[PDB]
Amino acid sequence: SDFLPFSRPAMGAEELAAVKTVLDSGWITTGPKNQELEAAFCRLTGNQYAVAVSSATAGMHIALMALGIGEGDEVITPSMTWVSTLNMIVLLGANPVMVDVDRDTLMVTPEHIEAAITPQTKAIIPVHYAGAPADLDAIYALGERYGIPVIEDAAHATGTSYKGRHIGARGTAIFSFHAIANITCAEGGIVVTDNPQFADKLRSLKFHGLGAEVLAPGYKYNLPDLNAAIALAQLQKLDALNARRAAIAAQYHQAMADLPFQPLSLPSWEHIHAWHLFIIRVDEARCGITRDALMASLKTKGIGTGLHFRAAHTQKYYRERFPTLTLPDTEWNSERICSLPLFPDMTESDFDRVITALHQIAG
Amino acid sequence: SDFLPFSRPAMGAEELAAVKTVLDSGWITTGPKNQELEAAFCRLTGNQYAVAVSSATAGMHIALMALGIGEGDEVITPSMTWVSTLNMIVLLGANPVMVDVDRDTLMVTPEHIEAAITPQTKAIIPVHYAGAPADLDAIYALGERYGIPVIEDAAHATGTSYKGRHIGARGTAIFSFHAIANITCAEGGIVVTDNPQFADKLRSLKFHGLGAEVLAPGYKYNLPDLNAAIALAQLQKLDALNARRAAIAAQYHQAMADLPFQPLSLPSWEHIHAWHLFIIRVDEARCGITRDALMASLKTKGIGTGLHFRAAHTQKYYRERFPTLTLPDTEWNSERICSLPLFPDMTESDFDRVITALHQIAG
Ligand SMILES: Cc1ncc(COP(=O)(O)O)c(CN[C@H]2CO[C@H](OP(=O)(O)OP(=O)(O)OC[C@H]3O[C@@H](n4ccc(=O)[nH]c4=O)[C@H](O)[C@@H]3O)[C@H](O)[C@H]2O)c1O
Ligand SMILES: Cc1ncc(COP(=O)(O)O)c(CN[C@H]2CO[C@H](OP(=O)(O)OP(=O)(O)OC[C@H]3O[C@@H](n4ccc(=O)[nH]c4=O)[C@H](O)[C@@H]3O)[C@H](O)[C@H]2O)c1O
Repeated sequence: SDFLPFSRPAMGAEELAAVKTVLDSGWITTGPKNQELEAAFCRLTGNQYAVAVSSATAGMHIALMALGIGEGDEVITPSMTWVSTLNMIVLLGANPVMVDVDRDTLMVTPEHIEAAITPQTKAIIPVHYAGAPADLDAIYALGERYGIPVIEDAAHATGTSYKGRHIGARGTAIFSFHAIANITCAEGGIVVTDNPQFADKLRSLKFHGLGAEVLAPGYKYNLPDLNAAIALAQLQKLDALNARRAAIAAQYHQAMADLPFQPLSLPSWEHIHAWHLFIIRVDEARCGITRDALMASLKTKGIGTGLHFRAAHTQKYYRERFPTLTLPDTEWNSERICSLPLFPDMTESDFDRVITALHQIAG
Repeated sequence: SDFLPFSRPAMGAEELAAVKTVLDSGWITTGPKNQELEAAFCRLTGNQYAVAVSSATAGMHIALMALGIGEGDEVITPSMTWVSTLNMIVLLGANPVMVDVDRDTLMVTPEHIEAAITPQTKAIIPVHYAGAPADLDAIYALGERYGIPVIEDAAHATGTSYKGRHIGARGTAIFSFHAIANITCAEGGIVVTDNPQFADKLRSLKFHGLGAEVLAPGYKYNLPDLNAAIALAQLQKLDALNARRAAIAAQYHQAMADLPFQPLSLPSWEHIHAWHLFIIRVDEARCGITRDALMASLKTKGIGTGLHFRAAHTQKYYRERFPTLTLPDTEWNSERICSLPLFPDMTESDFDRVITALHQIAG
């Protein structure tokens, strides 16, 4: 059979149609479809303002930039995340303060966050990992208590809910429209916020810092209507798309009961899982093989897998900048985690092909 | 009749088809179509390496970043240009050194460049204005003599030639795939260079600074294959598309002989005009009306126009940062220039509608 990648975008007739209307219109860059997408995300989350951007990385950049973060400022973040967050902190001239995460949910804890707080802390950046939400009640309380803004990394959390409310409903959250995200337009993102002054700054910084004329220099991070229209078509399918992911995640849960591999633990609080990823831990002790070996073997069997992620602080630049930094739970998982196939268009043929491969390598 | 904008993208069946193959493929982000586009631009220009990016602004950012430009460093650039170049210089922490341009070609002169050179100069950034090339022989000589890298702003110059050779054939040039550019994919750009070490740095800085792992923090500026495929379809039509622009520019030249308005002067050297814009000067003295009045009147007649550009140093942030800065030729034109309709799909009905409007407001 053909290669089974660990993810595929759910592109259909709606996506192609959306593009066609934009191309035929002549207005292919930022315009009406961007306004519609922003208005739509406000309706999805329950928030008041939304700013569409070229990527969630870009969203993180202008979000932190809008806060005036720079020299001498600290930003608390997990090491277990995508390198984008760490890079934007550094490139702004600020100091990344990496903290550890829960050993089984891979989510940053209020404990580890609070212990790292200093008068130089200008932001706390939690990650709604794999689609599951973090402990926002506790983390928000830390923010209001110490007076530190909270910028939520919701790159995995489109459709995620935390204690009855959508992620992005309150505060500030940054979603991703990357190829493998729940909804996609190849590359894109959106910042949702409740602060009108903050939103105006984002809107400015994403487009040359114009109002027109330059008021304060900004970057070019605007999302074309070409892509926005695709993200809109996807957003209409969101509940359906996530339902498929959820259904498949359930089937994984069953098969894993008779497998040595350890899926992530669900958060203890009320939530709705967007199921962007299905991560398993591969401990050589109880599995008989290393995670690297498993990924190489699955590949031989024509099955793709992901690595989300190898901790940022174990990568070259951050190894050399923070030699002393130790994060045991982060490091433990980082050496053992990998992402199994999970995408809306995945079939039972595809699913059973994975489990058959997993039993074959185990034993 | 309907509104006649001053530009429209030439979207056809090829563009829609290109998108469809990408969507159907499942690989919608950076991939094969990006490689093809880079290889194609190398074939167009005659250069050896090309790096596709999310925008020409983004290209300018990583280009200057790759040079190590930062605190204390100066960058010579015209004020008569798009605010993007000035913003990227500043946001890097470097100092923009704005210099004047030729009164009739709006191109930066070797004279003004050389006079502003100092041991802090780390880059010279000429602009191939409106599609016409700058005096590269002189400017390159300045670069090699003083040991200053030259980064060419070719946002208007896709298809432009200078003394028998394509723009981008040598050194470093940054092209734009913006909506109104000669070729477009809504938003996009590409850096073409002859330096292999330099190109590797760009390739890294446009994608998180990865090789993988982070070697040195970078931004997210990668172009999706979705858009790259559109840029490829356009690139195949380039000569045809520019021929239409050129043909229309010829018709403007005729009508302007019997009009008080002053088109830009052509460069004195051998060249091929890409004709991205057709700019005219509107001097209240010999025209009877101001440029602002003309644009407002043409709009009433359902005819759109452009302003490329109001000098960067007359915009708020740069007014306050450089109060003493005076650039007479830049300022003179900046108050009098505007861009008339010019796009491949423009008809004779559209053209004659402009000239009829121009004679009506003159007299
Ligand atoms: C010298 C130089 N250096 C760097 C850059 C930046 O490159 P980059 O942009 O790739 O990063 C540029 C690019 N600048 C261009 C891009 O940004 C600006 O363009 P813009 O914001 O759009 O607005 P306009 O000029 O006035 O054109 C808009 C019109 O156009 C019509 N229109 C507009 C959009 C659309 O989708 N369809 C359409 O018909 C439509 O008719 C619309 O009215 C500049 O004016 C343009 O000149 C540059 O000229
Ligand atoms: C917590 C957090 N914060 C911020 C961000 C950044 O957001 P932003 O990206 O919007 O700026 C992210 C996003 N990170 C994602 C984007 O970048 C990385 O993705 P990636 O570079 O692609 O590679 P992979 O993960 O391994 O997936 C690739 C696979 O996927 C398959 N594939 C790939 C492309 C495609 O077009 N089609 C396809 O089937 C195809 O099967 C391919 O093999 C991360 O791993 C992804 O997790 C994040 O997770």
